[PDB]
Amino acid sequence: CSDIWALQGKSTETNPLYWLRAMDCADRLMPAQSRQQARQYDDGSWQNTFKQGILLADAKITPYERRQLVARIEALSTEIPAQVRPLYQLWRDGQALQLQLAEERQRYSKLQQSSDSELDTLRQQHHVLQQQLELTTRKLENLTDIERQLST
Amino acid sequence: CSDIWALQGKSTETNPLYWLRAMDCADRLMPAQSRQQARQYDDGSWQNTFKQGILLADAKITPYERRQLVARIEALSTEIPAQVRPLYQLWRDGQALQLQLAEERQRYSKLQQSSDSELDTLRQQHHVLQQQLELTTRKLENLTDIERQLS
Repeated sequence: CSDIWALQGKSTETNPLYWLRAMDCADRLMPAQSRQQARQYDDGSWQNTFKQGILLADAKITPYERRQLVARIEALSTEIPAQVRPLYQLWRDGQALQLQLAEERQRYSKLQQSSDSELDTLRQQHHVLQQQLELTTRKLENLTDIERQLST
Repeated sequence: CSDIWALQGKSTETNPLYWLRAMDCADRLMPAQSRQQARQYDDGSWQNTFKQGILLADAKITPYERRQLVARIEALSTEIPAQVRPLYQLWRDGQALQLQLAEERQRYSKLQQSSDSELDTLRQQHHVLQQQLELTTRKLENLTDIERQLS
């Protein structure tokens, strides 16, 4: 399961059972191991690119880094063997859904942000107005009471 | 790409290539044709539950429908052959993520509602007060003017 990463050749590249074992092995690795193992596959081939994507997927990577990975492998979508495509597609879909999840997380916090600064601003003005109204009202009452008493 | 759903046996059910094909053959059916196939595999065995999952997954189902489909397959994870486990996990995770995206979509609409609700209520309460201050100021400016006439 450590020797699986070093396998190359057409009989491996085109082999869905190989990639499935890779994905399996990837999931047994701690984030730091994943990153270290991934550094060894820099050659820029689709095989290495795909391996990098598999290893780094659960390596506690930023939504930005993930978007970078997905982009690199999607650019070599034509290079993925016909036997592998269905497996690749399933994996790629998972990554796409995690990026959509990242967006929706960001989009939510943005709404939580702007709507809270709006509320805090308005409730600030409302308190200021509550105070302004009390003072003016009390003045009016006070003068009115004096003027009522004076005229009688 | 047909009768693939019919194929059963130990040889078949431990071949990730079979299930990987089933997933490829599920993505070629209309929701009606999927539901018809899905109805034929309802005995509650892991083979059947998994086939059902694969068939309904992309058969234009609702988040509610999925939140059920998800709970079923996650339960029979222990009966899945080791060879097939990584393929199942990958497929399960896809469904779980779709459910998570649905919950967040609803979460975003829940906050967009209650944020607009709070800001509408307070904006109205603020409007009522601004008017109240406008009326008070005038009544005050009346008494001011009257006493500052000497006529």
